[PDB]
Amino acid sequence: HHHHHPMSDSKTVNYFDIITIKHQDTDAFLHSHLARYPQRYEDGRISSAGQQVTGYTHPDFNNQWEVLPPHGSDVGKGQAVLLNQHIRLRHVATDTYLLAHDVASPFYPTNEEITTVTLEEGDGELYPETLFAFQPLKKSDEGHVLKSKTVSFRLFHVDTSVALWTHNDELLPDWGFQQQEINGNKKVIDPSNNWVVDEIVNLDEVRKVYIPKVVKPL
Repeated sequence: HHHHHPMSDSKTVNYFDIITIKHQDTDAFLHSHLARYPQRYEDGRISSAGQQVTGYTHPDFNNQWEVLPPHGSDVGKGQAVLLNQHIRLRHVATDTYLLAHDVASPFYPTNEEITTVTLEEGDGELYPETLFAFQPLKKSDEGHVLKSKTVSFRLFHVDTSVALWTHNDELLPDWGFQQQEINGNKKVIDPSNNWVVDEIVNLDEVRKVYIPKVVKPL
């Protein structure tokens, strides 16, 4: 009666899941690592000198992010993430929160830098800047369940109203290990701002078992 989902099947994404997030047009994962942005770029613009966030096209521990609810929520396990709810993303390998802010990005002076911040900063003065949403492409899908692989979204920053974006026409220089740049795109409706959740790394037994649906005969 019971079957086990293959890796490639969709599952509901719940709060406290550890997920990877894949960009539709480039197949890159949202990635972070210890390296920091250069203090000053070649054109003289200054960065935040914060932790880099990049796009990386191979499986890696540094692609893993824990999905968290906002402060003051009373959420336990088994609670699905819904489209357009405010969420936070904690980078598992470094224990830092995803953050965007109105600082010019590495290659695009008019797009925003994406970084991560410490727990103390992110749960204190910088909290509002750690809020994102899995924004549905159509507004009527607000409140629908987020599922892996099959549900498109924009990774939307609440405080500055940008959508996280990446590209593979040109890559970061050696300081960014020739990974894809990530930045916050002010042109929210560009279809190149579309992502999915690729994997739920800490999937529980409740969600690995399913009963196959029956195809109706013609």
